[PDB]
Amino acid sequence: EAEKLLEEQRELMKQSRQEAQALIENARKLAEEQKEQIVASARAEAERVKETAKKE
Repeated sequence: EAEKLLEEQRELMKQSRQEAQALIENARKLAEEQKEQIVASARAEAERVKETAKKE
């Protein structure tokens, strides 16, 4: 039973380590996505100041 227990913690740990890498990869990708959005929103803003000044 002890031996079976050790092998079960080992398989679980492996699953955890694999999942952990999956989660980090998703986290950068989402992080990147959010940045893209922020950067895009800032560029909309640059257009907006330019138009208003032209108008003024």
